[PDB]
Amino acid sequence: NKFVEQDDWFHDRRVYLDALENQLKALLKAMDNMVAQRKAMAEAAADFSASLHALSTVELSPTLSGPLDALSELQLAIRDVYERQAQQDVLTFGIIIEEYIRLIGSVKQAFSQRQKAFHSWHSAESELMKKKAAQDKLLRQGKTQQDRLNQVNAEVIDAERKVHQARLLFEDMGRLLRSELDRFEREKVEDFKSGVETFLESAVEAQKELIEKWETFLMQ
Repeated sequence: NKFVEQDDWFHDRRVYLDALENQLKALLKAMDNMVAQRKAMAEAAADFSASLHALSTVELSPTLSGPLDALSELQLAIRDVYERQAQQDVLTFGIIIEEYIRLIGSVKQAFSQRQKAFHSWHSAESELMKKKAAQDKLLRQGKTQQDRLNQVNAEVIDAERKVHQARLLFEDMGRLLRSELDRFEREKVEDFKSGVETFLESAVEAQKELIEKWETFLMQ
């Protein structure tokens, strides 16, 4: 591996899942309305049914009334599909969206853990560099106390270990992070796929039912 590449993967993940979290919040809001409308598309269709019935009282003629009731009932099936659909599509997406935020949301805590570590590392690197420059400065003074040169040496050497170790941890945190990303995405498909299946089944019956309703009331 290479140190640049590990940071390149860091900045990428952090930006991407910031875009995604804020995105997920917008799709969630979209859901909240969708439940609310499906609730009241249904009321929309209660009125609709009511008018058909309200018009079968003021006509009665034999070959118009028969279809007219069938149509009220048809409408009540559509009314019903609207109610159904809040728990099909709306509920299914709304639950997985919230869930993806939890998973991004956990990877924000994981980041913060590293991020304090990075912030410490830069202090450790600018301290090391200052010290390394102080030794150089003494050399071209022309006169050095060798005591202080050795006191600087000891702090230079301790900071060299601190940097070497800290950089090592960044790589393996990053390798973990790759595995983490790679796991995370795989889960997000499995999440969506099950959710989709749950939908697929329910949706096929709910519509099968509309078609059956249609046949009954087509044949009048």
